Amino acid sequence: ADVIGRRVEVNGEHATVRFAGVVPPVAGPWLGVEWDNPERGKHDGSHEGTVYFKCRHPTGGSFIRPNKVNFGTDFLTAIKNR
Repeated sequence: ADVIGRRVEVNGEHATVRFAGVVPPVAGPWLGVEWDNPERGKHDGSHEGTVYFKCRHPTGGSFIRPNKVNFGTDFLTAIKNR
């Protein structure tokens, strides 16, 4: 529940999480995202009628597996790595 509202970076593009749960028909864990660029998206958020999360674009939202999402580091670690 606390994961909602956090920004992540996938494929170099920034996105925001809006739903964390099961997204049928494909079982398994899933984390909905909202790509800033709607050109990369595919749907508004719903799928097969089940409305999981809404967005401000008819084609700006997808689902990514947990391991395929990077939340990022903080300031000190970033400065150290740079």
